[PDB]
Amino acid sequence: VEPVVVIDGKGHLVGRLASVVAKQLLNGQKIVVVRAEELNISGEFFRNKLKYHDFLRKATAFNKTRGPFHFRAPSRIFYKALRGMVSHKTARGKAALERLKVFEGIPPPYDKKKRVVVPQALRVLRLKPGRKYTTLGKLSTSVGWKYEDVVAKLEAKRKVSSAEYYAKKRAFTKKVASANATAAESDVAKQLAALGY
Amino acid sequence: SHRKYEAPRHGHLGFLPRKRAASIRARVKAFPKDDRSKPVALTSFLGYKAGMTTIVRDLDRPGSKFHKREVVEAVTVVDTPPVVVVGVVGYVETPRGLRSLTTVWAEHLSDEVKRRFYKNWYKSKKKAFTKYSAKYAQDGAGIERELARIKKYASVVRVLVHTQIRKTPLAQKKAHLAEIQLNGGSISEKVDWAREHFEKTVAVDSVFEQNEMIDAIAVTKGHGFEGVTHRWGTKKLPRKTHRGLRKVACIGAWHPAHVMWSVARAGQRGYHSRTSINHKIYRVGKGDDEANGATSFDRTKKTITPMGGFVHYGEIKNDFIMVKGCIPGNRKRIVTLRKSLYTNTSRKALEEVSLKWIDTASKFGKGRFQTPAEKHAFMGTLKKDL
RNA sequence: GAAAUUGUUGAAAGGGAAGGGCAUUUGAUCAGACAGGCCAGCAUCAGUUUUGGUGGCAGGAUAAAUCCAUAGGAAUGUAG
RNA sequence: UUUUAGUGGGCCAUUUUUGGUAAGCAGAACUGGCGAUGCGGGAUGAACCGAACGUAGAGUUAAGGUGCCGGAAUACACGCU
RNA sequence: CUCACCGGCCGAAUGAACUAGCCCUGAAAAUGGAUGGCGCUCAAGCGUGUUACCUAUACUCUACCGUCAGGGUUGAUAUGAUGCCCUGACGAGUAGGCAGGCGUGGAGGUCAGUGACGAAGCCUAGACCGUAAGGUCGGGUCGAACGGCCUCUAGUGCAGA
RNA sequence: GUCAAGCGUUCAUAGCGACAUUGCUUUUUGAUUCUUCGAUGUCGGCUCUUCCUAUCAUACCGAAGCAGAAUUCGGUAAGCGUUGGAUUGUUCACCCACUAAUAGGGAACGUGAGCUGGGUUUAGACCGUCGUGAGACAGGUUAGUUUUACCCUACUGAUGA
RNA sequence: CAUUGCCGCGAAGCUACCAUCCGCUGGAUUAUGGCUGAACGCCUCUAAGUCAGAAUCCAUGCUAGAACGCGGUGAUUUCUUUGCUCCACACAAUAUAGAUGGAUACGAAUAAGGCGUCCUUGUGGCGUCGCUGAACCAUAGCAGGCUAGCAACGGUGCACUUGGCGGAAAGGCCUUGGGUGCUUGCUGGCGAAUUGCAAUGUCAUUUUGCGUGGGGAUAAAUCAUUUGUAUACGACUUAGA
Ligand SMILES: [Mg+2]
Ligand SMILES: [Mg+2]
Ligand SMILES: [Mg+2]
Ligand SMILES: [Mg+2]
Ligand SMILES: [Mg+2]
Ligand SMILES: [Mg+2]
Ligand SMILES: [Mg+2]
Ligand SMILES: [Mg+2]
Ligand SMILES: [Mg+2]
Ligand SMILES: [Mg+2]
Ligand SMILES: [Mg+2]
Ligand SMILES: [Mg+2]
Ligand SMILES: [Mg+2]
Ligand SMILES: [Mg+2]
Ligand SMILES: [Mg+2]
Ligand SMILES: [Mg+2]
Ligand SMILES: [Mg+2]
Ligand SMILES: [Mg+2]
Ligand SMILES: [Mg+2]
Ligand SMILES: [Mg+2]
Ligand SMILES: [Mg+2]
Ligand SMILES: [Mg+2]
Ligand SMILES: [Mg+2]
Ligand SMILES: [Mg+2]
Ligand SMILES: [Mg+2]
Ligand SMILES: [Mg+2]
Ligand SMILES: [Mg+2]
Ligand SMILES: [Mg+2]
Ligand SMILES: [Mg+2]
Ligand SMILES: [Mg+2]
Ligand SMILES: [Mg+2]
Ligand SMILES: [Mg+2]
Ligand SMILES: [Mg+2]
Ligand SMILES: [Mg+2]
Ligand SMILES: [Mg+2]
Ligand SMILES: [Mg+2]
Ligand SMILES: [Mg+2]
Ligand SMILES: [Mg+2]
Ligand SMILES: [Mg+2]
Ligand SMILES: [Mg+2]
Ligand SMILES: [Mg+2]
Ligand SMILES: [Mg+2]
Ligand SMILES: [Mg+2]
Ligand SMILES: [Mg+2]
Ligand SMILES: [Mg+2]
Ligand SMILES: [Mg+2]
Ligand SMILES: [Mg+2]
Ligand SMILES: [Mg+2]
Ligand SMILES: [Mg+2]
Ligand SMILES: [Mg+2]
Ligand SMILES: [Mg+2]
Ligand SMILES: [Mg+2]
Ligand SMILES: [Mg+2]
Ligand SMILES: [Mg+2]
Ligand SMILES: [Mg+2]
Ligand SMILES: [Mg+2]
Ligand SMILES: [Mg+2]
Ligand SMILES: [Mg+2]
Ligand SMILES: [Mg+2]
Ligand SMILES: [Mg+2]
Ligand SMILES: [Mg+2]
Ligand SMILES: [Mg+2]
Ligand SMILES: [Mg+2]
Ligand SMILES: [Mg+2]
Ligand SMILES: [Mg+2]
Ligand SMILES: [Mg+2]
Ligand SMILES: [Mg+2]
Ligand SMILES: [Mg+2]
Ligand SMILES: [Mg+2]
Ligand SMILES: [Mg+2]
Ligand SMILES: [Mg+2]
Ligand SMILES: [Mg+2]
Ligand SMILES: [Mg+2]
Ligand SMILES: [Mg+2]
Ligand SMILES: [Mg+2]
Ligand SMILES: [Mg+2]
Ligand SMILES: [Mg+2]
Ligand SMILES: [Mg+2]
Ligand SMILES: [Mg+2]
Ligand SMILES: [Mg+2]
Ligand SMILES: [Mg+2]
Ligand SMILES: [Mg+2]
Ligand SMILES: [Mg+2]
Ligand SMILES: [Mg+2]
Ligand SMILES: [Mg+2]
Ligand SMILES: [Mg+2]
Ligand SMILES: [Mg+2]
Ligand SMILES: [Mg+2]
Ligand SMILES: [Mg+2]
Ligand SMILES: [Mg+2]
Ligand SMILES: [Mg+2]
Ligand SMILES: [Mg+2]
Ligand SMILES: [Mg+2]
Ligand SMILES: [Mg+2]
Ligand SMILES: [Mg+2]
Ligand SMILES: [Mg+2]
Ligand SMILES: [Mg+2]
Ligand SMILES: [Mg+2]
Ligand SMILES: [Mg+2]
Ligand SMILES: [Mg+2]
Ligand SMILES: [Mg+2]
Ligand SMILES: [Mg+2]
Ligand SMILES: [Mg+2]
Ligand SMILES: [Mg+2]
Ligand SMILES: [Mg+2]
Ligand SMILES: [Mg+2]
Ligand SMILES: [Mg+2]
Ligand SMILES: [Mg+2]
Ligand SMILES: [Mg+2]
Ligand SMILES: [Mg+2]
Ligand SMILES: [Mg+2]
Ligand SMILES: [Mg+2]
Ligand SMILES: [Mg+2]
Ligand SMILES: [Mg+2]
Ligand SMILES: [Mg+2]
Ligand SMILES: [Mg+2]
Ligand SMILES: [Mg+2]
Ligand SMILES: [Mg+2]
Ligand SMILES: [Mg+2]
Ligand SMILES: [Mg+2]
Ligand SMILES: [Mg+2]
Ligand SMILES: [Mg+2]
Ligand SMILES: [Mg+2]
Repeated sequence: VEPVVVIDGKGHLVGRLASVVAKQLLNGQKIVVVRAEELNISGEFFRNKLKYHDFLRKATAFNKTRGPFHFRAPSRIFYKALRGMVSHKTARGKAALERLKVFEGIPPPYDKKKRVVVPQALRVLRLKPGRKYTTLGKLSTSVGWKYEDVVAKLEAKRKVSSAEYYAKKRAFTKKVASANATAAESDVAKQLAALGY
Repeated sequence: SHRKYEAPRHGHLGFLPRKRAASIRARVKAFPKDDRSKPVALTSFLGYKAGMTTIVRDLDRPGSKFHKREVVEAVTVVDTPPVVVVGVVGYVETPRGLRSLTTVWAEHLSDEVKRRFYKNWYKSKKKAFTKYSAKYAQDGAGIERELARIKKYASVVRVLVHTQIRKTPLAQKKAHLAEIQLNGGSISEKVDWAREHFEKTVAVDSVFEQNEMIDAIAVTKGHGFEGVTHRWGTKKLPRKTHRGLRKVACIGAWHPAHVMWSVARAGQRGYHSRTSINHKIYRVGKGDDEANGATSFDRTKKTITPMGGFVHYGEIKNDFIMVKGCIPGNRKRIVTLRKSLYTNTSRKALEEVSLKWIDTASKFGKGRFQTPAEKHAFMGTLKKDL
């Protein structure tokens, strides 16, 4: 219902997130996905690494510059998974894909904005316990992505800043909850409690 | 069906496309790994290829049959006047790669490097860096804010240097401007080194040392459009061939119904960017040193220049680098010498080279004499007027 | 003084053809009316349907159960 | 009852069959089809499933489906991997 | 030093032969590649069950077009009787047959038809009628003839050879 | 590949492996006649690229009837190599060598507007056999025109709004 | 003159395993060998976990650089039919992949957490919460007018301003104070009609132009000529008041 929806992609399964995001884009919702290096794919790492190398094998034989373009970053693996769930050769699907932004880490503006989850796509809600899974940053590093260490450094910095934000936000909501508790047991607050409020 | 006889490929598919390079100055696409315990040094230097000569030296190679005997070795001479440090550039690490944050230039730039910013210098009002020069003018606070941004951010510090091509016997007068990484300690101390060295010159002696393995990065000599016989070294077709011999006979099977990228074709040969590695420095010769070309074993008062000059180059009045062997590019060309990216312990490195003799006869013919004094002593006196 | 083909002007569109069908947007262009025409809304109906709420009946082992009473019993044995 | 056109190269499927190691092979039997035929489904396809067609409207369906491309439940349930 | 054997050691199930579901091994091809793709693992896989939902030119209902059938309709049928009206069913199609129409050159008759105040031709992302073949009109250009209807006649309709 | 009579100085399975039996491949040759007879240039070689793996070599390993050396069986693996000649048009073959090794294949039995034209397969000529003859012979022999790209894509390079 | 007459030498340029020079080191793995270790009181390289390990793979490095990927930086044209840029407000034209109360900021785990409190400050104790955002904030007033008080010294809009933090694309976030309105926290007064029973009933944000008044700056590129480190032509690399 938001003008853009910011999905924190951590702990999400790539296909179950990509079909949901593909339907939101085609239904007209702008979606930005962050922390794409923290995405999950079900099945073991060697399993999914062999899958990527099987994908990496296929290219145009007379010119490898016009082949399937094997994009290596985790946001680009998510983008490739989400293409193919969109008619991207039509104008409508091109306009749908223009509604999507996928990033590794949480860069600016989005680091001071609310991030949501898609519980249809959450790994801890979908996979049976004991089932192995792959983290997309580790898989991307194995197949040639260069920037795992930079994203980890910037995410550690961003989390230090975000925790200093949240300490002040708890310090404020202490006072707000106590001041709402002082207004309780008054003739206005009992009147509001009579109406479910 | 199969090829019926095995032969290896003609040419290397990792040097593709064989196109003309985008500039005459080849790019340094990797710099040495930074150790922040070392002092702040340039990782690279700029120079011009003067030409080759040959040397004699003793060999220190135990187990070789030619141990402690003399060998004749070709050496390339790169004329290296000192570079002028004019800028600094800050680079932050981003998830999309390295990004230049800002550049800080020095207050005064010579017409050599200003001429790089002009296609038509002779018609120009020469306004380059005139409003930039008025940011130093009050107290330089707008320069120190930018240097503080480079110190605060910028995990990599590169320095802008230009060549002194007027100290150099070329008709060019327009300097080459490059970015050399500052290896060494402490991003802040890199910025301090660069700001100290603004408008100053860095000599090739304080960057390169003798017996150092270095890399040459240069654009090779151009030859224009070339056929496949010399571009890829394919076999020539027999004398009986109709429609030409200097060709690849089969350029593909029927399927895939396309010419493949691995099939050798006529096109541009040369003027390609090449990075050749592990050339040993045999001499770092000073420019303010009569007897550039003398050794401890010869001690004949002679410079590095041959009689008649270097062919198509001219004389060397500057510092130079005598490096072993062959490096890409032809004579007069700007070449970037870089430190070795790895630490080599291969016993062909770590050999301390001492020259016994440097050939200084004319390269404009089959020279017979090393000095005009030797020529006069051999020939006596001629008819030419006194 | 037709077409093919071409120039100029005008209009329009154009990421490895173009052209077409259905439908609409947008632009251009064009026919028309009252002395009731068009386009709509509401009400009450009719025809065809779709989706709810709710009432009364019938059957069966005149449901089986639960519940109630009574007899016997055990164990994954309650209290003593 | 008269008159006359075209045809007299066929092919596929289920079942029954012959020759052949076999064949998208060759040859028969009964029916249904394609040829001669669009439509919905089987991604795609002469023949398969469904259903055969004036022009429209509304409703319900068949076969096939209902993560997303794609209209329709990331339904509900018992397991297996 | 080894065995069918046992107890002061423990503390409740264990062994053997099979049977068949899924999975794995058996399982090797040549351009890069195909459960259609993306992807998917208490699945978006397999086996099964129950509902809901989607949508064919199919079915139901209604309108309109045609066809075929069965009827009605004459003492101003309150003037169209291969006409008008009522009722019902039906509509795929190559090769082919038959019907009803459209168009072109010329002929007989008619409209005492049109026309130098502009015939014919030609152009026209202008209009109207016809399911269509086609027909009609407006504007431009043009300059001498040409149409409707009723019949007659054929050297009568082109995308291909 | 399975089974294992038997061989392997005793010992089924180190290596083998009869009698049977289950497969895979499409580099053999048949089988068929679906496509092409208003023509898809028909053998081999030369040149050049890529692909497969059923691996000859090289890398790392497991097993041996592996003491060492040299071999043999097997695994991952196609990354990288896999030759020079004599004879023959040959493919194939066979020999001399050298090598780490001289593995097997595919790509319209890769490749003729790339070549070559030795062979086969027009018309000339000779022989042998057959035929009365004209003539025949997947029998031998010798001589016999190898056309066109400037178009589109593809590729190699080169500009550019 | 002998279609470069021929012969010897021959610089330059090109060129030759016929000449020289140079051709990097890390990570993850396969096979295989192992460790710990159940299933299965033992055993076991495997089931969970884990070590080593190939000419493999992926990096490093090397080539090109997206001609619709991006960054930084220098200069940006008037005595040149008064041109260029920025700021503000007046009117026009293009449009719009689709404003209509608010994208409302921990991180980690999920066989666990959040919040509050307390101490010995921990992998702590106690209490409480979840069972969805069905929340929270906001929301009354001619699309929101004019006006009068009461209570409070809060809330909120706009500009001015102080200080700080933010480079992953920061282009935002938090502040200090003074103005400047408004306030529905409470109680009053006036107005709204006829848009005639509905017809978004027009209230958003990009491109631009042009008008007015307020600042700011005072260049290059290309052809032509030239070079040869370049080259089929373009292109490239040089030079020229
Ligand atoms: Mg798709
Ligand atoms: Mg958030
Ligand atoms: Mg990596
Ligand atoms: Mg790469
Ligand atoms: Mg081969
Ligand atoms: Mg090879
Ligand atoms: Mg090679
Ligand atoms: Mg090759
Ligand atoms: Mg170029
Ligand atoms: Mg280049
Ligand atoms: Mg110039
Ligand atoms: Mg400036
Ligand atoms: Mg040349
Ligand atoms: Mg050549
Ligand atoms: Mg060479
Ligand atoms: Mg050769
Ligand atoms: Mg040759
Ligand atoms: Mg020839
Ligand atoms: Mg061909
Ligand atoms: Mg070429
Ligand atoms: Mg070429
Ligand atoms: Mg010379
Ligand atoms: Mg005329
Ligand atoms: Mg014409
Ligand atoms: Mg025309
Ligand atoms: Mg013309
Ligand atoms: Mg024209
Ligand atoms: Mg194009
Ligand atoms: Mg209009
Ligand atoms: Mg009309
Ligand atoms: Mg009207
Ligand atoms: Mg009704
Ligand atoms: Mg007939
Ligand atoms: Mg026939
Ligand atoms: Mg058959
Ligand atoms: Mg037929
Ligand atoms: Mg049918
Ligand atoms: Mg079906
Ligand atoms: Mg279908
Ligand atoms: Mg199918
Ligand atoms: Mg059936
Ligand atoms: Mg039908
Ligand atoms: Mg849907
Ligand atoms: Mg079983
Ligand atoms: Mg596939
Ligand atoms: Mg497919
Ligand atoms: Mg599929
Ligand atoms: Mg599925
Ligand atoms: Mg199921
Ligand atoms: Mg339905
Ligand atoms: Mg229907
Ligand atoms: Mg009708
Ligand atoms: Mg019908
Ligand atoms: Mg019909
Ligand atoms: Mg008709
Ligand atoms: Mg006639
Ligand atoms: Mg007529
Ligand atoms: Mg007559
Ligand atoms: Mg007149
Ligand atoms: Mg006229
Ligand atoms: Mg005419
Ligand atoms: Mg027209
Ligand atoms: Mg007109
Ligand atoms: Mg006239
Ligand atoms: Mg006339
Ligand atoms: Mg007329
Ligand atoms: Mg005629
Ligand atoms: Mg005729
Ligand atoms: Mg026709
Ligand atoms: Mg025809
Ligand atoms: Mg014709
Ligand atoms: Mg087998
Ligand atoms: Mg034995
Ligand atoms: Mg033909
Ligand atoms: Mg051909
Ligand atoms: Mg293998
Ligand atoms: Mg092997
Ligand atoms: Mg080796
Ligand atoms: Mg290879
Ligand atoms: Mg190889
Ligand atoms: Mg030979
Ligand atoms: Mg021979
Ligand atoms: Mg053969
Ligand atoms: Mg050898
Ligand atoms: Mg094949
Ligand atoms: Mg083939
Ligand atoms: Mg062929
Ligand atoms: Mg062939
Ligand atoms: Mg061929
Ligand atoms: Mg061919
Ligand atoms: Mg060919
Ligand atoms: Mg030829
Ligand atoms: Mg051939
Ligand atoms: Mg011949
Ligand atoms: Mg003859
Ligand atoms: Mg002959
Ligand atoms: Mg004879
Ligand atoms: Mg005879
Ligand atoms: Mg011959
Ligand atoms: Mg001859
Ligand atoms: Mg030919
Ligand atoms: Mg061509
Ligand atoms: Mg030409
Ligand atoms: Mg072309
Ligand atoms: Mg003369
Ligand atoms: Mg003469
Ligand atoms: Mg002469
Ligand atoms: Mg002579
Ligand atoms: Mg060369
Ligand atoms: Mg390196
Ligand atoms: Mg293991
Ligand atoms: Mg293990
Ligand atoms: Mg394990
Ligand atoms: Mg463990
Ligand atoms: Mg390891
Ligand atoms: Mg670019
Ligand atoms: Mg700029
Ligand atoms: Mg708790
Ligand atoms: Mg606590
Ligand atoms: Mg940044
Ligand atoms: Mg309010
Ligand atoms: Mg040159
Ligand atoms: Mg040129």
